[PDB]
Amino acid sequence: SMSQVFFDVEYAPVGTAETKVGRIVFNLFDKDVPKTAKNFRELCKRPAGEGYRESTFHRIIPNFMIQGGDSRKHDKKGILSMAQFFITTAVTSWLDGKHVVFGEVADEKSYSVVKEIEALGSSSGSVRSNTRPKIVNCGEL
Amino acid sequence: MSQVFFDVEYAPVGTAETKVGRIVFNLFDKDVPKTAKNFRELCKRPAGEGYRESTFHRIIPNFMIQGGDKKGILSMASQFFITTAVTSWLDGKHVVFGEVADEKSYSVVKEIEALGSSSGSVRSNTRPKIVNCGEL
Repeated sequence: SMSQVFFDVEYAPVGTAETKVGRIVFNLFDKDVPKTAKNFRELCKRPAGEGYRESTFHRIIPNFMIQGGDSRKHDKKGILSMAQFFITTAVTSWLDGKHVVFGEVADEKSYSVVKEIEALGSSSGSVRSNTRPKIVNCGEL
Repeated sequence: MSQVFFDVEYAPVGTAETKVGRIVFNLFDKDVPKTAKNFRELCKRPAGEGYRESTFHRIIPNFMIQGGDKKGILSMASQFFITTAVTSWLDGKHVVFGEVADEKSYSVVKEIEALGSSSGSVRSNTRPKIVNCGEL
């Protein structure tokens, strides 16, 4: 309940052939959403093939999102939204106000890694890299 | 049922000369009448009270323009997301009320997006400005 969780992610940054392993550390909100944070921690610890270790990032959009742990043409043409207005030209329909927020990237180095990984995506969320980013380790710090 | 437009003044990335590009939108007035009405009203108000003379404050290349602290949020829809932009939309509401109407308009949007940065900070010392707005 008090520990941070981390992902070690293997990926080849944009413009290079060589893979690296970058760490993303997260602060979880176990007090706010105990069952959701608990499930994540449990999935982090399970053996490769049953949890997050050895899973990959399926959809990635630069400067926006990474999706792991598992219309578009219209969104890409330009959507106007009110929240202040926004014009978006990347896939946004997956952002439906129904998510359960359960943590946050903890530090600047981790945030840099997230940005680096996000650069491997595209407006549709399709991963451009040949090397699909893979979680090679996960655990608690 | 009319389309609405913005004429936006900006200098394309890497150039000093400003141009005016038009972005035309189709609004979904039947889906969300009150939201579309508010936008149309603000389009028609005088500068200082409406969109005319307002600027685009945050812009991300190939992704977003926003008008009218870095954080990476972790959320669940075992599927999880790490989101670093428009994070309020994860568990907060946003109302889709329109679309960019045509290819020329889309090209203008793309040009304007190019003036942003990864953080959303506008690179240019002069923000893109809505010089005219109205209905077609």
